[PDB]
Amino acid sequence: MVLTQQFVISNADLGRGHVVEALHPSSPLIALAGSKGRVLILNKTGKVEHQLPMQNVVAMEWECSTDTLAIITSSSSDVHLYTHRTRQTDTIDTKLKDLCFVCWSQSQPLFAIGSKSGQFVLYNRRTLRLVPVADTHKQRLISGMWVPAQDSRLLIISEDPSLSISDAEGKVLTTIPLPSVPKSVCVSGMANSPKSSSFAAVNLDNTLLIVDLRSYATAAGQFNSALGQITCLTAGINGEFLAGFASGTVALLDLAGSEVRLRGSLRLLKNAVEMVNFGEGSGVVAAVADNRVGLLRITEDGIAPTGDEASLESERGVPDLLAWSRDGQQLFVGTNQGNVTVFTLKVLNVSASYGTLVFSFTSNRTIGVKNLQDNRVVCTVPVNSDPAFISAGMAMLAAGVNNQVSYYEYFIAHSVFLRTVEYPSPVTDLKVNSNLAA
Repeated sequence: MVLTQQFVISNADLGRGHVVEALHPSSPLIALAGSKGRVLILNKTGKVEHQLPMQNVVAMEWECSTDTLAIITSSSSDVHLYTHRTRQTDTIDTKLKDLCFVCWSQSQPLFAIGSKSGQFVLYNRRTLRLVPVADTHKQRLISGMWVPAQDSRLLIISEDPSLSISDAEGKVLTTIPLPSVPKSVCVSGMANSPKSSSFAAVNLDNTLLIVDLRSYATAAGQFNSALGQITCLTAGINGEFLAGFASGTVALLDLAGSEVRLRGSLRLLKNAVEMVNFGEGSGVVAAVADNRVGLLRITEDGIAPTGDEASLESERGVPDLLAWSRDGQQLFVGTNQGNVTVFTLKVLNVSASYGTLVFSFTSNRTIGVKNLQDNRVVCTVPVNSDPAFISAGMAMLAAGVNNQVSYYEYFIAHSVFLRTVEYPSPVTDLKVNSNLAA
């Protein structure tokens, strides 16, 4: 790849302390917070429009629907809705101080307010209705994220092991005891499922549990003792789950009913992968361990070595937080001491078309051929560089930079490199069919 250094932002401009992330799915704006009582606001041009006095940052999140920003204080039960666009202030009283977390949902204006004492209330603003349901939580809430699907049901983990499922009115149907305390869980719903199939994943440390929310059927699955515990678990796109392991072998699982199958195990890395992060915008699983970052590519045959590793300087520190935005245009490295590193991933906005096929860059070096009828990628082609332009055709795809062009025969699902030519002048316009090229 090609690497450039733009700027170095010192922690002295931010201050020591933890930084709460807020991953905007679409807008490439990242919030930089400080522990010294000031927040640094920077746009793409590097201009600070305003400085705002606000201390005791707890948890921030975006809102894709209304673009409304909140402000929470650690000493007051009031929450202040601050909008930079409209400059209007509204105070909502939670009647309890030391709030745990406040989250916003991009689906509807339905935001959940929790408390460390376990008391939660529903504030229907449109109907001005208060729905209090007590004894639902007993201790401090930790974390919780809304599901980007039709099912707008939020699960929050706590230190006491218990499972509670309720409807929108908060009626407690039953309480399920757990063998061990859960650590982390991400739930993905299926909006386009015609029969609305839903399953729940429970991390019981030594055992992964699958719960059917429809039939209430549980199946016991035992893994080998040499496989080790599940270090981390995350959910991908369309039922894909990535589970970490202590043996250094990374594998992809598929829900085959009540039984699981092993396609193959290989010790790609001797050390165990600390964190496994799935990107919805590029399909790239990056392994960050100590001062090393490794990338992964999806192919039909299997797992092959990348052959490239990046050496990270230990003066800044060990990256202990990896995150990927939904659009997949920027690369992030976050630490709990305030050091945030941002890198630019310049995707090429050059596409081609041919009948029912759209040629678009699905990765940095891979062009996917989406089918308009099927609404899905049906083939891919690896390109050895980043072309200035691409030209479609039938059983042909050309990728050009400056005054040279490389060809790729393809069929629909294998793509074959053909040749590369260079021309005495820059290639202004290029068209191609299966046999000739203009």
